[PDB]
Amino acid sequence: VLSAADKTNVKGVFSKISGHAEEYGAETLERMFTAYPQTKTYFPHFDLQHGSAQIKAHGKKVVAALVEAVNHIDDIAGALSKLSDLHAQKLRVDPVNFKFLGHCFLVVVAIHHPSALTAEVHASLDKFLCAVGTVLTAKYR
Amino acid sequence: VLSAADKTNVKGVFSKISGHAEEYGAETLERMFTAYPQTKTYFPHFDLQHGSAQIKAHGKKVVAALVEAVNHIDDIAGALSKLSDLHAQKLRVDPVNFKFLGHCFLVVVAIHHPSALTAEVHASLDKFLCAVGTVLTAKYR
Amino acid sequence: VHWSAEEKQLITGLWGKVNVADCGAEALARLLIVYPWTQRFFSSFGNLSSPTAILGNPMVRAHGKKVLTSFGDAVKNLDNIKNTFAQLSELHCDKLHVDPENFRLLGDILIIVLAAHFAKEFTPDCQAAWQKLVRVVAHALARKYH
Amino acid sequence: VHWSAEEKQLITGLWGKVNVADCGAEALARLLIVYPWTQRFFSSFGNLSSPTAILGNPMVRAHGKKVLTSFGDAVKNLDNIKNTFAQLSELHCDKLHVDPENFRLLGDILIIVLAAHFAKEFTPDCQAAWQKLVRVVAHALARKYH
Ligand code: HEM
Ligand code: HEM
Ligand code: HEM
Ligand code: HEM
Repeated sequence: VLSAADKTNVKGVFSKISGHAEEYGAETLERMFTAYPQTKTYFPHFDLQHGSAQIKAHGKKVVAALVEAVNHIDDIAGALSKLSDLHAQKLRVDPVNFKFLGHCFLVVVAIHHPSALTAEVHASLDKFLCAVGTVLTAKYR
Repeated sequence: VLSAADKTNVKGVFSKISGHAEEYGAETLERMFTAYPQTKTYFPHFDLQHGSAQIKAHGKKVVAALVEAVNHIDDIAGALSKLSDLHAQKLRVDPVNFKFLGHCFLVVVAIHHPSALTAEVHASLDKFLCAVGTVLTAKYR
Repeated sequence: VHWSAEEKQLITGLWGKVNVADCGAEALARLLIVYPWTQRFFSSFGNLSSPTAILGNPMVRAHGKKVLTSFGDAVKNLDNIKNTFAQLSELHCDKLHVDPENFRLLGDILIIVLAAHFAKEFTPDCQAAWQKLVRVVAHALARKYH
Repeated sequence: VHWSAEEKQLITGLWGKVNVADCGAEALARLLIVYPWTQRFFSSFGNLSSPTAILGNPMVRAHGKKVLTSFGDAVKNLDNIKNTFAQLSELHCDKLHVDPENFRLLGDILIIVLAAHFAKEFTPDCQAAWQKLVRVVAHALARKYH
């Protein structure tokens, strides 16, 4: 559901990374494929060589959407209804992989804005991602 | 969130078991302690011998609450706010055990009303329990 | 793992009664229906458009019994599951890349199915025995990832 | 498990830099803060009333480093983790009865902490190496339940 505080913290840490979608998104993706290789299975059609244009383009899109969700952090479902169709009905993404991607994302923020990721935010971000991942597969809820 | 259908199915299968809280609750609990023994850890003060008065009394209370949630299947949170405090803030129940209890519950219904538990309901019931268990630990959401 | 002499008794007896055909179908069906994402690994089965459209699918029903009779080899030598499923873990792990989490999922449904078919003969002790079996099997299938 | 020659390299080098004191504290803290229910196993640490009330708790900080230096024995002989943690698995399993799911949880936080302390020196390859370590350790701790 996300409390007021949780919303505030999420917005905060996103203010610090805004203006880096392209760069960070590409990084979290590459860390995901590198540490959770089986996730590759979902992108046969992707150029997976480090720093590929595809990964960059997609990376940017991914975080662009997470950002979009923050602007409408009050109706994440509505905000991403079109994407839950895609990830649930169409691709049938295993809910387990959403964990891998959120994990890598936190790793990326930790490396570039370690001060921005205080333990309090860390918890708010974690509830945000489980919420997001829920909705994105949630068709089953 | 639970769709209209999900709500309807949940209500349905609960109509068939209503009038058995005492009996079923006691059974799901005993199956839980028997198949997931580590869950015992939460009831040092309980008489765990098969068919104990405690288990019966508690059994009845458990399902009584699930029933209560069905009546307010539109505001499960509100309906169980007092219990999420108890299971989250107080007892600090590991979210993993909620799975064990829901599992045993389905086993109990399967044994007594195998016709009432069609696969369709099975899915509606499953979404109901993950929702309930979420709220009951959800303080973290 | 260690199997108490009754655990074996509990298991092999019930085994003799089990209609792998009905149970196996009932199970794979329910897995697909409750946890939709699993459908992805069975794209080759044609229609899975609706619950009721799944109960009927004969490919589901066929595979269902195939999956269940594998447990027949488990019951075969409850002290040799690892070695008897290595090849089974290999495809599920290196080939399909099924996340171990789903093995757990199916195992759970399987339990519920048995409970509906043997009613009161599926005693708590009996449930526990199969729970154990189901998990020790999934641990044998997983493993291949570690 | 099988460790490539670089995986070892990647691990032992970073190990030499790690301040088990700061990292260990930072980690156990974060676990308690993000996944509240874990607090239950540390009732003996007094106040855990608030996030900030947790960073300070010296018992948290103390145990934090204790937990982290255990990995020191892991890095010790990356081909012997199972045997070196059997006693560790025994209490976490038979005694405390921690659900394996939390081992995974902690391991994940640990990774994030390292990433914040070594910034760009924590390369994707490096992350993967620790991910593996962290998991092979938890599998050694779990195991005792099977
Ligand atoms: C909350 C995290 C996630 C978000 C917000 C997200 C977002 C997106 C977005 C925005 C697209 C749309 C591309 C477009 O239409 O332009 C997309 C496509 C897709 N997503 Fe994700 N995703 C997430 C997690 C996942 C996970 C866990 C996987 C797989 C392991 C996944 C697999 C895919 C795939 C394979 C496509 C393919 C698009 C293509 O063909 O290029 N997503 N995702
Ligand atoms: C959705 C399933 C569950 C429901 C609705 C539920 C409901 C309840 C209810 C209604 C009580 C209140 C007793 C009262 O105040 O009269 C209670 C107490 C408690 N619950 Fe649960 N519970 C569930 C799952 C769990 C799980 C997973 C565990 C443990 C493995 C657990 C452990 C406890 C304990 C230990 C108490 C102790 C009360 C006493 O001292 O007698 N509950 N629960
Ligand atoms: C421990 C439980 C399981 C057992 C005992 C098991 C057993 C089997 C067996 C015996 C086959 C033999 C080869 C064949 O006929 O194709 C098979 C194939 C397969 N299994 Fe499983 N399985 C289990 C769990 C799962 C789960 C959870 C999934 C994932 C949705 C899965 C997906 C498959 C797939 C996709 C095939 C390929 C079938 C085909 O080629 O059409 N299995 N399984
Ligand atoms: C793989 C990660 C973990 C490692 C390496 C580990 C290691 C250790 C070590 C070395 C001790 C030694 C005995 C002592 O000083 O008390 C210990 C105790 C303990 N661990 Fe962990 N642990 C891990 C995960 C967990 C998790 C997830 C929990 C659950 C919240 C947990 C709960 C405890 C508790 C309650 C003690 C007792 C400490 C005391 O007596 O005050 N551990 N652990």
